[PDB]
Amino acid sequence: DSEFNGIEKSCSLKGYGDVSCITGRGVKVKDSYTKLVGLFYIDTDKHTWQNGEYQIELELNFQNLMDEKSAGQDEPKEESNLG
Amino acid sequence: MEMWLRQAEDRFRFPVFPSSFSINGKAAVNSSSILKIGEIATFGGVALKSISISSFFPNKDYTFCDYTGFPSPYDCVNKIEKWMKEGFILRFTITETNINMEVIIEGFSYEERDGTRDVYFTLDLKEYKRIKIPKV
Repeated sequence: DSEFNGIEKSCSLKGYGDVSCITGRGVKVKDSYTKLVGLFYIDTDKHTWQNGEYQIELELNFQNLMDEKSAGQDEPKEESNLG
Repeated sequence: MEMWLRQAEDRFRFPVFPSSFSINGKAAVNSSSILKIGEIATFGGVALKSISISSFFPNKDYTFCDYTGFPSPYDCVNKIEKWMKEGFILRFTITETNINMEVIIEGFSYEERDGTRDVYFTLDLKEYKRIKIPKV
């Protein structure tokens, strides 16, 4: 079951961010038409400083759609009365 | 003032002195932009001078001509055209100024436009510099 491989979905993004967007971290991109958020993993990054402006270029790999509100709906498990 | 174009001992003097003459010179400047300070520039070298002449070759002995004994208009045209064709290195001088240098001909245009059979022309010249190859 490990050897199967499915369809690959990717994104190539250029925009403004901070120095925290580097290879090996997860990022979130919002879809404009449906207002849905998806989770991506960063595969390649590049930061440039020139002429007083700073831009980033990322190569993103799609993981899954972020669940509206909470997927498993984790609630803080507390007793009704503390004492 | 007089105007001469000479190729070794072969010399030609213009029969009608032009209404004006101008010399153009430029220098190259290299620009860079450094973060948070702005633009900077450095000297990069000087370019070659250029000069353009407009006048006519007369078909008769006028009162305002520089001298007497000049050739026919098309003789002058043929001589200058041959010089431009072979790419000769010539010497161009205007007396009573600081203009005395070696040049090469870039363009030559001539025309007739009235009932006098005079030939109007325009001549473009460019400064010439020889390259020095070092040896040991």
